[PDB]
Amino acid sequence: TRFASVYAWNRKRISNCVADYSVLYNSASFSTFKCYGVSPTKLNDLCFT
Amino acid sequence: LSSTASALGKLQDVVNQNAQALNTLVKQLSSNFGAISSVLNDILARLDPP
Repeated sequence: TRFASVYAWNRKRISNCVADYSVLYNSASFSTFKCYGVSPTKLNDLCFT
Repeated sequence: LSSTASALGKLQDVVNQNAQALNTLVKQLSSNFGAISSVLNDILARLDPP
């Protein structure tokens, strides 16, 4: 509902999740989904500490 | 021959040189030469084909 200002960018730690990246990525609302060192379709075939 | 150390230094040198070259060769396999990662499985699981 309300993101933090640019200069004071908030952070949140994500842990023990199951990340359904593919269902998020294929959504139409994201105007851009650039990724670096990783590809979006592969994201489910991965797991990051 | 029994007592003196390094009596066979030349054969030892040959073996050491060969083993050292192989050890370097396998070690180089760990370096990524600027790539994203040094494991092909990691790259293939992480990145799209192109």
